[PDB]
Formats: sequence, C-alpha cells, structure tokens
Amino acid sequence: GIVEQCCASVCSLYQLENYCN
Amino acid sequence: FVNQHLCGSHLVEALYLVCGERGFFYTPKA
Repeated sequence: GIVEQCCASVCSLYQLENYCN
Repeated sequence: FVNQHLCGSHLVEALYLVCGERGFFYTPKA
C-alpha cells in the first residue's frame, strides 16, 4: 500500500494521486 | 517534494498538498 510505495521506497506523483478522492 | 521517501506526517503533508480540495485517504495498513 502507500507506505511500501512512498515511505519504504521512493514516492511518485503518479502514485500519490491514486489516494486522492 | 513528492519524489522522495515520505513517511508519517511527511506523507500526509504530501497527500494534502497534492490532492487539494479533493482530499485523500491515508491507509497505512491496507
């Protein structure tokens, strides 16, 4: 989930935006 | 600000800035 993709590894805008409503 | 490791309050701040008026969901266990 987000922690694995953006905390444990380097985040991306592409991936952050998937968590926007 | 987004293309780095972001944990904890730092990740929620990035979601807040990116998502704007949409808001977001922060699901650290899912």
